[PDB]
Amino acid sequence: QANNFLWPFKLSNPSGGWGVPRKFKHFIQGGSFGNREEFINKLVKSMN
Amino acid sequence: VEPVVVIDGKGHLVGRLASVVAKQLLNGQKIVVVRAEELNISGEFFRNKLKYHDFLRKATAFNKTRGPFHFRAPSRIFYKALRGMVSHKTARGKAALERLKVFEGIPPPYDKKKRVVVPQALRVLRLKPGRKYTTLGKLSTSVGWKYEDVVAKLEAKRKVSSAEYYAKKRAFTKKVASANATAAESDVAKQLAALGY
Amino acid sequence: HFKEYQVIGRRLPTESVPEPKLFRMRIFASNEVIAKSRYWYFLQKLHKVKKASGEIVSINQINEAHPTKVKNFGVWVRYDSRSGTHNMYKEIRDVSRVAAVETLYQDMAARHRARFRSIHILKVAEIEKTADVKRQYVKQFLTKDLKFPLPHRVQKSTKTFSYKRPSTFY
Amino acid sequence: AYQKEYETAERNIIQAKRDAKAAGSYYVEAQHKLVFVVRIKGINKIPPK
Amino acid sequence: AESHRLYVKGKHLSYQRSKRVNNPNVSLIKIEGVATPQDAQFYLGKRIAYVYRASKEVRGSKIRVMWGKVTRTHGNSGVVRATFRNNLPAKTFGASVRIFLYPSNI
RNA sequence: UUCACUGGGCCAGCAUCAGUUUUGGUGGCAGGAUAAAUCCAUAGGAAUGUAGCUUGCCUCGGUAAGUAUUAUAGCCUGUGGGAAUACUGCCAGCUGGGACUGAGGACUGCGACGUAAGUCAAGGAUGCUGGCAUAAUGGUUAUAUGCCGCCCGUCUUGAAA
RNA sequence: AAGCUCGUAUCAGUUUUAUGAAUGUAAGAAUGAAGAGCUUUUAGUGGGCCAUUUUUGGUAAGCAGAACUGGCGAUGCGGGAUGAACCGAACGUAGAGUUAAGGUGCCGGAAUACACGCUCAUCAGAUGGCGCUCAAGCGUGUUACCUAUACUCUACCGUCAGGGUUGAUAUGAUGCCCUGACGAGUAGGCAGG
Repeated sequence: QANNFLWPFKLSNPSGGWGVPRKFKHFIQGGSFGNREEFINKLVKSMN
Repeated sequence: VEPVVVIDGKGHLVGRLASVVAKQLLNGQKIVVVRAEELNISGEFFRNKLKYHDFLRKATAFNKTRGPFHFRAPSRIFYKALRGMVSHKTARGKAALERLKVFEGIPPPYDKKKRVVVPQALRVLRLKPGRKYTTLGKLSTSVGWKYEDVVAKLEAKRKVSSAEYYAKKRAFTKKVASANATAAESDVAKQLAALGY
Repeated sequence: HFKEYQVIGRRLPTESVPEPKLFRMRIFASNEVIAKSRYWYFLQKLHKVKKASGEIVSINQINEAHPTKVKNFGVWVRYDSRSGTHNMYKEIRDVSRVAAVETLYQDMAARHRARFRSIHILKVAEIEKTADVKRQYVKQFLTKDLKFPLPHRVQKSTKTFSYKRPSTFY
Repeated sequence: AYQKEYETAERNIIQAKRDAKAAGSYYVEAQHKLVFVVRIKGINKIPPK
Repeated sequence: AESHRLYVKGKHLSYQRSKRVNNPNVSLIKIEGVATPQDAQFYLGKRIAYVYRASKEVRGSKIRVMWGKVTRTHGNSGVVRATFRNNLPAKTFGASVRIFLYPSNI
């Protein structure tokens, strides 16, 4: 109920950048996609 | 930072020098390269001699007299290496090249005037120790240019006329070094030193 | 840049199988998540498991003991290639375990074109007593009172125009 | 009440981790029960599934 | 006696551009003796003037001025973005541009 | 008719603000081997063996054979103690510099601050100041400069043709 | 397009458990969606090619055929020097900020950045040109920067959706408003001028 009440967030592109040269690889091998576990906080705060 | 910036090819690298001289023009920075002949490239001689002749066989078909005019004179050899990075067509260019002046040797009215060097384009600061590297001079000679001699001689003369100068000067600043050395220590001095001078 | 991680796993305990064998190994990685990912890849090579069947029990950093003492690291490495995989031993004179494995990865890329995915680090061990140094280029620095110059110094000019004609003495 | 609750939550995770190393055991941390998913690729050339 | 200069002199390089598109609104300015973005941070917000002779006399002077502001840095060299009221003529690519010391942070 | 007060636009500068964002300086914490180190001790060890001592040798005290565990340098490992400091993370911490925007139009509402009276950065910019009528400003045409722009329409074929 | 029941538990290019020989049926499973079904009728439409993944037939090779999902078709924009098939990105008009893909010697906006090594080639190499050799090449890592019509915020235009508004509103209630979302387009359809 609380999640569905919240509208899907509209984030800007990250303030610093994505870090990586190429975005579309897994995070485990120098990309952006997939699970990043804890570093998502660093990413979303720049995207905020 | 100086209306004109006379440069001295002597011990440089066609490409790098050029390039940097290029930018300097497109940004309104008059220039004047000298000693052109005593310029430098990279790689054995037999090299640049080829990577050129090829540029020689060029020429247009029907009318060889209307094609790639192969300039021998170094100054030019280099001037090309440059006009190659400068739209040299759109007025913005023409406006440049119009800001250049590559001489072979060092003729007046510059002889008498300071020069400099583009530390980011020195054989001795880019080429790994002991490693083949042309010297335009020969290169030009080998392919036409009929004066390497004149400049040559007609050069040494310039170095003289000067060398002699320096002396007079050096012999002059030998005094100053003393004038102050003595007039040094006093007061008025001390103070300065404190502030830094 | 790298960090060293101590990872342990035990293929989730089932009925009549209480507390399994706990496979311990030291992993070099840039961060915690990559260390976990590499750990599963090594478990599947040594034996028959999967990521879903097991659990990461504890993942802890291992700081280097004395990062002010110059050591001699003798590293064993297994790595994939264009041909079949093959074992290797190299020697690195360095400060820490982490800096040693770092310079190894750069050297492996330089001389063999092997990326991080291709390389398994078998075992990193110090060489305490000299004369166990099998390589020449490491033994090279172990002579008494090594005094050498660094001639022909490339001095970086921030400005584009110099007025002195740079004389590269040292 | 929530400020006190979050504080005591993280402190009990810290304390449990400290108690494991002291007792020579291993504390499993609580399985992460919430993710935040951010779209990374555009609208086009995406498969149906 | 010689120097009445209360401005740092810098050249007008180009417009903000890609390979194939240029925005003429934002001009790129090289400033003398500025090497980094950190040194350029001082010059942010300072008023710029491009001073030039014209043919016809307008207000008892044959000299006209375009005024503008530094907006932000541009790359690692100390090249600086700059928006004027009326954009600079593009004929001035490589022309001297006077960067003043007002308004002062210091 | 005596006077006193006052001027409406347009474009700007500054001030305090508000929404967005960029770039600094600075402080307090919380994690880890309750950082690891270093350092202060302590007990062993070997050396790329320091002082000393022993022996072949000019070149003035020499140079490799030993001796020796540090002596007229030190190092390494262990053991114990004492603080830090990076690193990761947090602050509903503080203090700046720059750009862009000012939408809306009596008052209602959510609030903060103040004992109250009120006031405020709280349901979207106000205040001050300057430039004017031979103005200020704004436009048209002519070309120049930087960048970009395949010849329109119909009809085919998988689109170019 | 309209009318009729409903506005729901009506479903979904999805995952999960359950039950059989990638694959069938159910859930008091998750996640999303207030956009569903029943009539009734009305335009346009019968082009392939390339690529992907399974095979089937195959000798010097190439490939030949079948099925499956995309790309172009009806589609601009940033990048790949230039381009039907690559890379990024689905477009109202602007202002500011941040990025993608690709790059930062110069032409060319952006580091002649930092760090570890390797490479001398008598037409190296990565080449679009000039040019390059402790590179402007190769392998790799670390940051910094450049910019699209992409994302974020704000204004503005219009469209759609929800709503306020009378003992009448300091403007034609077929007015005056308040809130949010959206914007490519050929054949064709509807509507306002």
